Amino acid sequence: REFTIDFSTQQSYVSSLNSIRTEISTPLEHISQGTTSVSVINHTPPGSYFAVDIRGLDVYQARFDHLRLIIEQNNLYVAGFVNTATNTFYRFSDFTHISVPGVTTVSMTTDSSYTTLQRVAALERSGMQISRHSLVSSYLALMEFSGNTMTRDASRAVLRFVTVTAEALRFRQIQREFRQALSETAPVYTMTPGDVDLTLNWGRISNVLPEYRGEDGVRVGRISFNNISAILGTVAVILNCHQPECQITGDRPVIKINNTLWESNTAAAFLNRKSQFLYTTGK
Amino acid sequence: ADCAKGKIEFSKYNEDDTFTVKVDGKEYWTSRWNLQPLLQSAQLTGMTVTIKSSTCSGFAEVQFNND
Amino acid sequence: ADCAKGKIEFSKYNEDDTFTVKVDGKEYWTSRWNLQPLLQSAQLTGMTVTIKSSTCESGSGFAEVQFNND
Amino acid sequence: ADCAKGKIEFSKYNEDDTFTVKVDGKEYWTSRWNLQPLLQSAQLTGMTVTIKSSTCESGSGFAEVQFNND
Amino acid sequence: ADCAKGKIEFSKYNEDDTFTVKVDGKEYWTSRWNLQPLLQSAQLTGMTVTIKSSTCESGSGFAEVQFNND
Amino acid sequence: ADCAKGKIEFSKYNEDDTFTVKVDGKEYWTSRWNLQPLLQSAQLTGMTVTIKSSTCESGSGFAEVQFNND
Amino acid sequence: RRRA
Repeated sequence: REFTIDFSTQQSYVSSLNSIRTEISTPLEHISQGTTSVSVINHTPPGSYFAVDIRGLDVYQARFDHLRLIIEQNNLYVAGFVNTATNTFYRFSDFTHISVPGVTTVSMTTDSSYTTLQRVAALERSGMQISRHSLVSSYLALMEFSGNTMTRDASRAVLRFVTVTAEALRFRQIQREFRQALSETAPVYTMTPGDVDLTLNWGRISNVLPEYRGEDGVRVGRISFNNISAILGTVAVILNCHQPECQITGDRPVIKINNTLWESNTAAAFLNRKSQFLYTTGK
Repeated sequence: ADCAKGKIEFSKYNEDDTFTVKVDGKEYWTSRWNLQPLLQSAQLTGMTVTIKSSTCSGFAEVQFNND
Repeated sequence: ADCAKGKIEFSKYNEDDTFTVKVDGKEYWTSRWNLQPLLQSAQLTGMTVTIKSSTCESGSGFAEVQFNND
Repeated sequence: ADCAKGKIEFSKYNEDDTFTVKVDGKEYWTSRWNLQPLLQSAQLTGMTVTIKSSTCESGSGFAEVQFNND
Repeated sequence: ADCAKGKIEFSKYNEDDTFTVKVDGKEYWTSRWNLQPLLQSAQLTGMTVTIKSSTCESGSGFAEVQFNND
Repeated sequence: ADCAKGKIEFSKYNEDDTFTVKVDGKEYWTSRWNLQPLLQSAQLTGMTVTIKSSTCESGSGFAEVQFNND
Repeated sequence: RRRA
């Protein structure tokens, strides 16, 4: 499966994302309005991937058109990037099980974790700026890249492209906030702490939302949703939790408390305190 | 004896540092401080509690069961 | 007396190791350390608490509180 | 020995302030105060525990327990 | 004085028996054990905390903090 | 030294009342009582914890740990 | 931790 994400306009960009979601996921019965839903990634065998061709960095122009992302389908992780001009797939070290036919695969020493990427990039995601201009710069940095080890500029490029492709696929909130940067005003998208927290809690959210049945709220660690419009405005695509990211510990996805659906592990993590006087004096 | 079985319908911290819970229409108190979080957690997560005691007043034995 | 009933609007640890909660527009503090995490759990889960005290003026102390779910 | 591994089927605060859990069909008590909330939280989230003791018969005591992510 | 308002970015317990939280890019510490569960729960639930101190300079101690669900 | 950074794979309450966590394939124990619920909360919510100690071999003790949301 |  090959898809284009076209950055030409907010319309082309959101259309591209929506088409991908439609093809790879199925709406949750209870979190769906029209064709706008929280969707569960359809099961594929491990190692299944789809390709994303990056288009439209220069609005409606057939240039800057040699970057492809390889995305593991079950988890939406970017496994690496393809320079289609050189026919070279630069693959992160945690995706040696992803085989792409027809390309030269460069297995890199660098793993795809945000911790590693942010270190190599010297760039924290919280406060990271993305604009059309810096996506063109990212494109150029990835096309110039060669070798088995991520450089600083190639890592910054991957941070930006992953945010605006895979993370936006997962999170309507990121799609909505970033797409402003594609308008003729060309403002800057700044990733917020909240955006980052959303990405970090994707597996936990995925384990909780399939249990939602119209409760007045949803609480998953630091994440709060207060109505269905908050859910839909924030989340678009979740893992199929019925992946190792679905479960932390225990076997109880949710507890309903006072008409709010809680991740059970969150409640357990603040209901495990002993008597405060005894705690504080038992030093 | 099983003084009461059911969900905690309310809990209360009392001025004498005891803790009251109301289960199956009956109120009971405990002076055991460590029962205070244990009971409130049971109330929050919907556990069935079984208050046990010789005289079914105060208690210091309670079973917790998930719902 | 029942000074206040409702959800905790905020809680606050104080430098004298007392603990304040705001319930139905009124603030009350307690020096019972055992109430600090219980009140926080109540806050977090949207429990209805009933502050009980002999003085119900805002900013007064309390050491008796009922916890109710919905 | 590893006497029982599995979810806590029930727990019980005891009149002597010990704390009982039933794991893998067998009951074990501990006098370790700090285990009480830790075990109850494990119980509420269905977290697997491993009771470790000198004797594994129901009614045995333990002072060692492992909280697993199974 | 309000030193920092935000969600707790991280917390850390230090060998010298102090407990650091990072809020809105600034770090503060408390040695009140009372505050360790309160703060960690606030961290893991995404509470908005307000660190209060008469002196709000960086790396300084605190023992007053407000907890808000939002 | 920054001995280990990762999720808590298991935790164990030990006979000597210390508390052991497994992080990044290595076991570390702490006698700091304040840390026991904190560590379990980190395990329950899959926090990334950083164990800091003067020795990092498995079976080393620690009294310093950072709790991260990332 | 979280993979990209």
